[PDB]
Amino acid sequence: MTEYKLVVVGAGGVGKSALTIQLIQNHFVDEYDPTIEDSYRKQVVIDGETCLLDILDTAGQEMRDQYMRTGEGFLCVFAINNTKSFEDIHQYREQIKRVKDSDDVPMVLVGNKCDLAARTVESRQAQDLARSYGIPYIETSAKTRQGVEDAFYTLVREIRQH
Ligand SMILES: Nc1nc2c(ncn2[C@@H]2O[C@H](COP(=O)(O)OP(=O)(O)NP(=O)(O)O)[C@@H](O)[C@H]2O)c(=O)[nH]1
Ligand SMILES: [Mg+2]
Repeated sequence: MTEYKLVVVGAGGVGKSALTIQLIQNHFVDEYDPTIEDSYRKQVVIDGETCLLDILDTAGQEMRDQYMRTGEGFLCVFAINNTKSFEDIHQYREQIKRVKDSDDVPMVLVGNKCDLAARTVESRQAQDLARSYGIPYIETSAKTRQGVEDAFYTLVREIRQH
């Protein structure tokens, strides 16, 4: 069946793992557990198509080129309460473009932790950025599960149209 190789990237502690686990195991992980590199394979049906989501959950800690080269689509995540994580996004996109020799790579910008009230990054800020990249912007919360499937499925549809 069709396999979609997705890679979740972004600064440390933004919730890359929490988002993935919610999608796969349907539960919110609320504990300190820094990732080195984990992969999740799940059979799913998206828009009537039977497919295998091969998800690579990466480390935020400063091996990148290797996984960016084989990835078909990327979920670039930042936390809406961490301005630095938002600014780091540029670095990730640039590295992905460089590795894939492409100006356009299936990508989705994800603003996570939208359940928190202490927001420091305005949605409009992220939307403008997303628009300049030419990619979708989706706000999520691994805690409430809002936008989770949305983020992942949109990335799949983006790969389908590339
Ligand atoms: N309130 C709230 N907390 C969240 C959300 N997503 C993740 N967190 C919390 O943020 C912390 C870090 O999440 P984690 O998934 O481990 O982040 P990471 O980006 O995967 N970290 P690392 O890059 O080191 O691997 C955890 O305490 C987790 O519960 C969210 O949507 N809302
Ligand atoms: Mg992690």
